[PDB]
Amino acid sequence: AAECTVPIGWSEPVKGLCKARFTRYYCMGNCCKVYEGCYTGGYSRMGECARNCPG
Repeated sequence: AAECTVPIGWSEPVKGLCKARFTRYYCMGNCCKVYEGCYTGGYSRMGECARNCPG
């Protein structure tokens, strides 16, 4: 398993209570982590997150 672990001092995104499902990609220090639900913040695409997250 190579996945993206939320680092020390970082938080999970806070899910909204909206009735929409979005897919968002958050830079968790050094890797991008994907969340689906009423999430905002982060990036809309994997490529955008990857280009803005240490590699």
